[PDB]
Amino acid sequence: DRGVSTFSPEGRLFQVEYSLEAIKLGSTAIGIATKEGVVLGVEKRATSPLLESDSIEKIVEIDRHIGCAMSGLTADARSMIEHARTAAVTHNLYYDEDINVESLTQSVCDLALRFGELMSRPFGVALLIAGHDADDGYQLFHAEPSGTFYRYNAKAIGSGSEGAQAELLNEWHSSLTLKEAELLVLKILKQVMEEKLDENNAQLSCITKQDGFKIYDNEKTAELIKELKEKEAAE
Amino acid sequence: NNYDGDTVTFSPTGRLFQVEYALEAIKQGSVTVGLRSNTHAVLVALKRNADELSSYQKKIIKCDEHMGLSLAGLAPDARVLSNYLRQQCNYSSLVFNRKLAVERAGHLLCDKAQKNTQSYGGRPYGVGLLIIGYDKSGAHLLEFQPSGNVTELYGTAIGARSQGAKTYLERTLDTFIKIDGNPDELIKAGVEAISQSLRDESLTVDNLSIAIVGKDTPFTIYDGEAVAKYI
Amino acid sequence: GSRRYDSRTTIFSPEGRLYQVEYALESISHAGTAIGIMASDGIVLAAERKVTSTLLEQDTSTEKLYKLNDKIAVAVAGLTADAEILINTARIHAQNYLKTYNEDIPVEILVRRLSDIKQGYTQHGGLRPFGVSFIYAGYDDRYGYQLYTSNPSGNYTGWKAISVGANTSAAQTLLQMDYKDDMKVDDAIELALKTLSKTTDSSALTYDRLEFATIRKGANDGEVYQKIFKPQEIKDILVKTGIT
Amino acid sequence: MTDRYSFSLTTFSPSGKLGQIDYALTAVKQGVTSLGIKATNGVVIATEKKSSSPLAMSETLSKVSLLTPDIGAVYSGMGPDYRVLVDKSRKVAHTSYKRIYGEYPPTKLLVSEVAKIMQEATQSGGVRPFGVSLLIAGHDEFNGFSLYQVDPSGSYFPWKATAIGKGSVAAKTFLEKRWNDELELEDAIHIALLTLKESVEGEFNGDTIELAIIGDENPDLLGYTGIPTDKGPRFRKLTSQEINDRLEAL
Amino acid sequence: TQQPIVTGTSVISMKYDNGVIIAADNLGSYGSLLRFNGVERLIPVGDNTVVGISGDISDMQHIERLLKDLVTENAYDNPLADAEEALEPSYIFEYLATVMYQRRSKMNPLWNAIIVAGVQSNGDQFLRYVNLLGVTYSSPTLATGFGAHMANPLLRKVVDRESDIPKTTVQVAEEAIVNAMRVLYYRDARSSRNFSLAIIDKNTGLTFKKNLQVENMKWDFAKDIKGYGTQKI
Amino acid sequence: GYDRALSIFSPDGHIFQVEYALEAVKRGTCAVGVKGKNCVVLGCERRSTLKLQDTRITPSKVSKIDSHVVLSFSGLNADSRILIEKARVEAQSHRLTLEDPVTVEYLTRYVAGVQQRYTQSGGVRPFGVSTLIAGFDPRDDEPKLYQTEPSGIYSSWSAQTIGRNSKTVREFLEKNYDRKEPPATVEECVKLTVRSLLEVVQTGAKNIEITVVKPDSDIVALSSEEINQYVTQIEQEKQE
Amino acid sequence: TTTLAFRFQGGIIVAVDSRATAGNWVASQTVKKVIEINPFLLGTMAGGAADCQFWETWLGSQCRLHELREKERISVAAASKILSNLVYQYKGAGLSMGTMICGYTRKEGPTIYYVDSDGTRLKGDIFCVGSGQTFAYGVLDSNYKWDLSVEDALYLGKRSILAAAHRDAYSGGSVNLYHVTEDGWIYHGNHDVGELFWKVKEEEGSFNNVIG
Amino acid sequence: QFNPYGDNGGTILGIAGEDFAVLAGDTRNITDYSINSRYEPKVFDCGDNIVMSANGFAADGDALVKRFKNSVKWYHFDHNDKKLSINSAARNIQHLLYGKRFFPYYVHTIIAGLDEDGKGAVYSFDPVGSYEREQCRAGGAAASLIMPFLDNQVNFKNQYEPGTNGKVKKPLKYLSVEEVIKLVRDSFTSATERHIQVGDGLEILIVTKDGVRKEFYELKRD
Ligand SMILES: COc1ccc(C[C@H](NC(=O)[C@H](C)NC(=O)CN2CCOCC2)C(=O)N[C@@H](CC2CCCCC2)C(=O)[C@H](C)CO)cc1
Ligand SMILES: [Mg+2]
Repeated sequence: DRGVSTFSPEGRLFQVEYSLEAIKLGSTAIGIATKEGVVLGVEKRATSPLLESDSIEKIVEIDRHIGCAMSGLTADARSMIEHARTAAVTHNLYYDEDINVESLTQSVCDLALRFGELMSRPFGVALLIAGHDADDGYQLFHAEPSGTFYRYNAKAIGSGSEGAQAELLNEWHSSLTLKEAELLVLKILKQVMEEKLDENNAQLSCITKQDGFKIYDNEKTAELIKELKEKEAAE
Repeated sequence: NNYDGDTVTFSPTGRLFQVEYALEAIKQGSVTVGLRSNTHAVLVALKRNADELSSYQKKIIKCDEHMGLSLAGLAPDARVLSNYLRQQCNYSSLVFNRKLAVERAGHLLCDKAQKNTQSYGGRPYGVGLLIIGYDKSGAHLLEFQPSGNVTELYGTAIGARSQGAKTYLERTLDTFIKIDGNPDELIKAGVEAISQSLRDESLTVDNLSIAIVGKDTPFTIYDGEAVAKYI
Repeated sequence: GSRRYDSRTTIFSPEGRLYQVEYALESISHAGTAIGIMASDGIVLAAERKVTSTLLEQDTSTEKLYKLNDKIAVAVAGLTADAEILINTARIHAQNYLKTYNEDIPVEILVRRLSDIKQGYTQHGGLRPFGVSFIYAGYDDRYGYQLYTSNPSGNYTGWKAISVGANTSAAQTLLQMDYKDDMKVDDAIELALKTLSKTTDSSALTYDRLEFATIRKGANDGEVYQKIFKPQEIKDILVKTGIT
Repeated sequence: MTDRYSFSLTTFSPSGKLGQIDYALTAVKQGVTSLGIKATNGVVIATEKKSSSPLAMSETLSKVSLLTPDIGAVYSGMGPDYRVLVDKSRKVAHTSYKRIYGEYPPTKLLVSEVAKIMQEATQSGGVRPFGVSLLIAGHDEFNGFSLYQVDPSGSYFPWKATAIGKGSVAAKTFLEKRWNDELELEDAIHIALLTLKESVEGEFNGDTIELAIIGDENPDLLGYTGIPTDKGPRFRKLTSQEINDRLEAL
Repeated sequence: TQQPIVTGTSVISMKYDNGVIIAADNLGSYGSLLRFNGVERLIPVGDNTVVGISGDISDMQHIERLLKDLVTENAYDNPLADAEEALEPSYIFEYLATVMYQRRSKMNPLWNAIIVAGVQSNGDQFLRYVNLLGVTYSSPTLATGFGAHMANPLLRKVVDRESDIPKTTVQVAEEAIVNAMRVLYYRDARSSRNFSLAIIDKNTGLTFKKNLQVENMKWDFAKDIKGYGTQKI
Repeated sequence: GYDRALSIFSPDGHIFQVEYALEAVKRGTCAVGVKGKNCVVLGCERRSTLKLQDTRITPSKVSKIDSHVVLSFSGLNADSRILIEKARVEAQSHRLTLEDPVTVEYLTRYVAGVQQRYTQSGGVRPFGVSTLIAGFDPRDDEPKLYQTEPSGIYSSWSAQTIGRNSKTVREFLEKNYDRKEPPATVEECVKLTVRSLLEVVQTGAKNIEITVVKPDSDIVALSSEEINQYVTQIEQEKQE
Repeated sequence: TTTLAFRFQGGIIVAVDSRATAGNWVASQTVKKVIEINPFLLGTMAGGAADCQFWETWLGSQCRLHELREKERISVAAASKILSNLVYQYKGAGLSMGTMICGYTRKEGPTIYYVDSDGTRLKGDIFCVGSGQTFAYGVLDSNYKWDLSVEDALYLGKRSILAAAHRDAYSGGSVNLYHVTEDGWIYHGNHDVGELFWKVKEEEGSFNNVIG
Repeated sequence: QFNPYGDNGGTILGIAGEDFAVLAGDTRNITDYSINSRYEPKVFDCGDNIVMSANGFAADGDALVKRFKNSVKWYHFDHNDKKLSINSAARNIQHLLYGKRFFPYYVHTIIAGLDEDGKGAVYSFDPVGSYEREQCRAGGAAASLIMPFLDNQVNFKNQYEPGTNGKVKKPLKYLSVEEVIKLVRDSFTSATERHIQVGDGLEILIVTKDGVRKEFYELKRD
């Protein structure tokens, strides 16, 4: 064997690179930023039809103005969410204000390389962190187990990501409405998912300045699926 | 080969392969340039993006009013090292009411990186830094490498294809070294230097990053519309 | 660094077993057989010593059978020294309970804590497990007479009759064949000795290669008595059942 | 810096052996022969003082050591390992017993403590087992005379008589023939001296043999008088002269 | 928590047009016993700073060692140690102030009052006070102990506000300082006749005078003073 | 302290120590949980190359965590005790600070968190255990069943099984359990649970354990006959 | 300070004065003594100003974390117990707090808990807390009925604090009023005693001890 | 026994207008019956358009100001150069003060600047971090002399509309920077008359959207 903090001859950290492979095996998560909000959607991917799908929780609130979706070894994310929530509430306690989305993300990313021989290995989960703040408006971030984070207009992570990302490359423009973004996330999810996308095996959410972070009920998402097929049929 | 498992092992020719591999992450890094006159010192850095939908990763970090740096390699490692510098600059201020000499900043960074090359379990830092500042003996440029070697220069560059900019700066030495009392002319020379390291691509408005510090100028960073002046 | 020399005593095999636990069990399987049999009116502990020399001091000796408190004893199969470490722990644990609650410790509670200590060495700390299996014999006023075993995995189970160490396969078959629920202590004594007699790797079973104990209701009314047999008492009880 | 060896260096092989303990026992095998014999009114422990050069003064190297006034030890295997075990054994007799009960520990309990120390070097992180077997002879009021063997695993056993090291198979056979429950101390000394001649190559006199007894109380070895209940150490090292006196009538 | 044993009395100081003056006597008292007579309480640091210390002498000697270790430390890997990266008076002060306040905050003070006098690299005069509580302040004149009570009023007649500093020469200032030292010798029961004086000038550098004496004392009027009221002879 | 990173990533992005912990679960005795309209049932195989067992005193396979929640498992028995104790301590601590017993989801989330922690701490191996956790939230009548596994992932199940041959019995439950219509009584739910175990077990002798949990801390273990009645009766419905 | 809170037919009334003191020095007449933790939770403040502010805004943060972790608003019982367990840790260090945690959940109904820096925690229907508590009690107790109308309950609460503001030298400034129902808390204004005293004297015809 | 605290005298005062705020303090510094300095500033520009004074025990006051200035610097480093709003400064300062709850900074702290709507803001603290926003506050040695004057002249307390039979209050209204500076100067000369620890100099810091301006006036030196 070989130490957990070893560089490869190409100057990359073995353990980080290997965790990136684990994330590729994860269920798909997509986020799209607009001037009206940020949408986050995920593929639930129940391993068996007896499992009650509403108990699958891959979209998560961090604060009223910050939401998060995940892909990979999702149990690894519990402590990152817990840290995120504490950092947000703590910032509001110390400063009587909302914490910036970038600042929150940087804080989560500070956990990431705290492994070695501090935790025993990197996280095997990637996160899409989405929110609003008064200074930089609507924002979407991709936080990796390398400790790197990147701002995105739109981004896919998980198994269907290289396909989905090319699709988002074509479809994203600076003037998408929230409704256009919701449909687009639904559409790209139906494309890369194994099983047939319905309201039980995929889930949507958004964050708007006005109402904060909301997870959509299954009735509400069902309609957006209905509205999406009718759009596709009609040309 | 058999001797690259950890930083605590010398090869039979006296090499430290884990350090050499850390040096390699710098080489895959986006290019950045440093150069200075007798009155100012400037950083230019080409930022890299993930794809067309992403931001262009910051490469320039302010350490104090009179000091800052640019990075090439692992960004989290630059954040750790820059944070240490921020603290060291800050300790010098609170305790001695004294702005930290760029030279001491260099010695402090060398010593911090060195520890991680002689003990088991840790790893070397995987990032190179260019440090500029204006202190009580004028303008300075420093090159940091995670081997711990720190070097004071008139100008330099690090990252992929930094060899072009470095030759250019080697030729241009006698010109830029006397661009005293002129901010925009030191920058333009820096932007020129970095251009000798571009391929398939050129400097745009969300792609270029510049910083300057000097005699009557706080360390300040320009991105976005404020670099358009220079393309 | 030192990682080079770490055997990693607490990892799963690709089949999902614990190497060191398995290998500890292999070690125990070569130790002197020990048998416990539970009757309605008491418990027998019988155990075979490891191939004696004529010069061993048989009467001041103890290798197999130890007293944990007045109501509980164990038979040992495996490394004696490993077992003494655990026995002193168990003795102290019993006294803490008595000190806290002013009541003698229930047998299972003592058994569980020792088994938890064993379990810990299989999951963290990178040390080798204890190479020991115990047969616990004891009495409390909740369950009366009880038998348990624990092994290096820290797993424990209750029994009517059980063997540990060498030849438990043959021994278990013989016990299964002749054991009955309504049995008395004196019948159980006989069953234990006959079972050792047939599974032993020696030519004949003599007093000097045995340790023997009973836990009876065998004094004055409702109170329990532990009898660790002296050599002469084993010699007699060997004749009294006609093995010599 | 610091010890990062917090994992065991002795572990179970797939056949169930603990390699390091087996190998320690092998080092004990190569060791010089030592033995002990229990009489009705005493115990004798003996070994060969095999010297390394004749320039060495082998009276400065004691293989037979007092642990308490009524307990002695001898060994076979690695001498340095033995020396530190004696240091620890002496100390534990005080810390874990005398400082508590106001009296020296009985033989089996001191043996128990030494065994514990040796067992821990078999399981603790970053150590190897002790490369010695001990023979510990002693007396105490309620158990009388006893003799114990302690092995690298930490296992110990009481013996009527035994031997360890190099020529122990032959010496155990010799003692089986000659031992009975009626031996008086002087007889056991004589048998000890005979058994040890078998295994010794070179000179065989009181300067190459080390031999001590646990016998009668020695008031003359106490160093003071006036406490009637303090009667003196039962441990006595035989002198060079005392050994030779017994070698002529051999 | 502490009590001062061997102590030094006042340290007095003022700014003038080109520099700063600071003085302190050479006594180490042991309560009312005037125990030690050749004690230097002005400690120069480089060629631009004098640190004047009153209060506990064991702590003063500790502070000397801190300052002399500071010089050593500042020279390390510093090719400009005797030039642009030499220790400023303000650097030395902030360090001492930092230490004093930390020690008071751990309830284990350095039982001293300190005045740091010197000239900065830009020619500016430096004069600042710090004590055992970590209290700091600056003024055209500064004094510790009895000095605060008797010297400051005299020295303020010469420099009473910032604008009086350009109007004050080194001859005027030194005279005022030397007179204040005489007054303190008349009136402070733990002062001595012997003292040291140091001038730090932006042009002439550091001048350090040892073995000064209080001179020109009026004692003659004493012969006429008889009894305590009514006694004539 | 012993520090080794024992759970680490391999080049394919797997954590082998976690995956080998699942193998230990697969080798463990089978366990099933089925929730009804108004109850949850937990069934567990017990292997039968062990006769001379004392059944009064051998640790049972279903453990009460609090008076309203139960936990069963497949895998290493010694490992399971550690989780059960921690879960039991947390349940009392929750009652102490919140003044309300744990929800089944909360207790599951805690146990799952413990399991996860052991997959990224130095010096420890993962738990060789998966669990089924069932009960009713305080003052609620909606039944609850969750599963946890060595990785730390957990989820809710209409019915679920773990351990050896659980793929066979999951098969059974997948075609026999109707989401729309759950076993509307105790009797029906116990039956379906015993039917699924019979797909894998042998004779329903001293081989099946069943525990029934109803609302408001109503938890009862069946004894041999009560189970045997289900065994006999199903076998008679079978000759068809 | 004077603070009170009582349960009745129509929910919960909460009333507080707004004086801060440093001995006999009036430090403020306009200080807020109710913290709105969430739309269904109020906390009242009496004792050390910093202790109250600091730890009650900290309490709010802990309540916010409960609802993020449990996806449900914290119970009044659990929220009050977070604070009492906190101050119990500091017992002996000299914290000074007298607080009431007032709110509504569906599982509890309207609920008040008294919590103080000795570590005392009490569920109850009526409490008054602070240097003026006795004055408020005298008025509140002698007019309290379970069946007060929302309008009368609000007045009694206001009138009780006014009583304490008048007689207690360490109470005064203005009254802040709240009503808590199943739909949350409702603010019912700031009432400066400067005007309120004279208005109540005229309309009610009470305060005949005072030169009219 | 060693006493870790002293008292350096002086007094401070803060008033908020509609689009500005002042924070004033005398420049005298004392211990016991001695003057340490006639000009030692105790009101400071802390960046982001915030002025701060921590008056009482000067060593504690300086330590606090230094820690807050440093806090502002790290707020920029950590939150992408964002401006620290006055409300956020105040809450941060509460935590600085309350962190030493059991070994207090012996100071009364006042900060001034502009809120997020551009309106003038004054916040004041007790020694262990209790705080409140007001139009108006005096702190330090002469606070008890100056504060009631401010209640009367800044918030028109006890002043009624003439001829209304004491039934209609003088209506609240913002004051010009010129009227505010008059009240400040009169406040301090009045305080200098009657309090021995107040005198020598008055230094006022004015805060508007264009930044921080200073004015200095002589006070009686006795
Ligand atoms: C532990 O010692 C105490 C306890 C209680 C008080 C009364 C309290 N006043 C204060 O806290 C004042 C502003 N500040 C101080 O007394 C200063 N510190 C006290 C703690 O030790 C360090 C110095 C005060 O005014 N309490 C109000 C209620 C407050 C008002 C401010 C908002 C929060 C609630 C009230 O109880 C009435 C007026 C009686 O005090 C003072 C000292
Ligand atoms: Mg005055």
